[PDB]
Amino acid sequence: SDPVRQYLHEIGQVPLLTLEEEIDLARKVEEGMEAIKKLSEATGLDQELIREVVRAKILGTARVEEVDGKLKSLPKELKRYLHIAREGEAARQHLIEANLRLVVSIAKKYTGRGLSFLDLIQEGNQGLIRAVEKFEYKRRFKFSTYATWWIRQAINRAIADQARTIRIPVHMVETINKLSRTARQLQQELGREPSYEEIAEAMGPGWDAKRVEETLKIAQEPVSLETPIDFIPDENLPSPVEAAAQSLLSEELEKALSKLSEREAMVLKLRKGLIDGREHTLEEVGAYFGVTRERIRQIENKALRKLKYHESRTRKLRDFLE
Amino acid sequence: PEWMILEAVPVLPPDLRPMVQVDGGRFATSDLNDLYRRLINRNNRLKKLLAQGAPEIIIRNEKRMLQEAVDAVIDNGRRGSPVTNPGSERPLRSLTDILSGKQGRFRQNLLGK
Repeated sequence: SDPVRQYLHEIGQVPLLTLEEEIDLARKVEEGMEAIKKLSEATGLDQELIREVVRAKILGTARVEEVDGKLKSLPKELKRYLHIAREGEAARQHLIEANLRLVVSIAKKYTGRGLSFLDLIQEGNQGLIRAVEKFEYKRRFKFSTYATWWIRQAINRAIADQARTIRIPVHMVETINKLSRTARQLQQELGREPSYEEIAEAMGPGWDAKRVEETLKIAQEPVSLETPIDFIPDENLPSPVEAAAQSLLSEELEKALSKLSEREAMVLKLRKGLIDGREHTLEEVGAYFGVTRERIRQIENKALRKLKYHESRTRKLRDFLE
Repeated sequence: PEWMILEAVPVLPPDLRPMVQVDGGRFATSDLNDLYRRLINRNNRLKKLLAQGAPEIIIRNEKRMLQEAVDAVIDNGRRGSPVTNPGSERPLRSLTDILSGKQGRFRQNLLGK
């Protein structure tokens, strides 16, 4: 029922190609970008503008026109190039339409790994778009199953690019398939699920145990199934009681700092950075506060004691746990 | 009639939940995201799969993906989008049976506080 049947109907409704109609149409592409290359270097359109901006026009079943302008003012050496490129504009006309059906019957394999049959076509089908193109019309093997690669190889590059995984360069899939096929390899030839280090030998250089474990620790298709059974609780982000035990310690210090002298209280504030958040050095504290470090350094320690001494005789040694 | 759509709008916070141990299992992940993805990927593959001139047939068959891909974050009410694909299983928490639905979030945080 999947919407694929809808596409499966539009796809398998139009016939493919005869046999000689495959090449005849293709050659139009060559001289297409070529005859278009005429105007390309002619005014400096990099041969990609005249084509891309026109292929849009070629797709006159939808947008623009534009460029033609100068392409009609055609000098005495032009008018033939007008039709040539417009006869070549037919190169992007029929081709590409057949294969759509020829491919699909291939995606029926990767019906698993990742992406449903329907998404795999997007990748698989799009590979044809690139592969159709770089076809060596020269060779005498004629287009067909030779495109299957571009497709499938674009499919492997697809399933790799897309999976319920985070990021998978061929650095892990090709390696996990290894330890996997290897673990499954030693398996049938042992009888028990081999350990991790035991696989080390199966592999080789650098393949100890830690690394063999780092791989099957990242992913393959785990990363949980997501939500069975708000399947999981926990917490501690902006702790409630904590954010409450905060204002205390602060306001508590404000009180514990009441029995202090400005030539020490503020000295501490700025110093340890309590005022706002500026942990000013002892120099900044010495500048503003005239007198050079000497008596200041003493005032520094003059504190601590006068700040700890007032503790053992009056608790507050519990604020440390938070 | 701005009901036609051109910019779905999913948040991100709710998901970035990470490792849960004890008793007998750990590893950790979320849903709505892997559900979300469906979208962007498509809406991304569309553009780059057209600019390179993908004539007719193809074009629609794709594009529409977005459409279907949109009936994602929204409401899974048709054929389903099970996880574990192929996966003959569970239902993607798509605001259906959960979030907005009944007894999942709405029927839950209204009184089930």
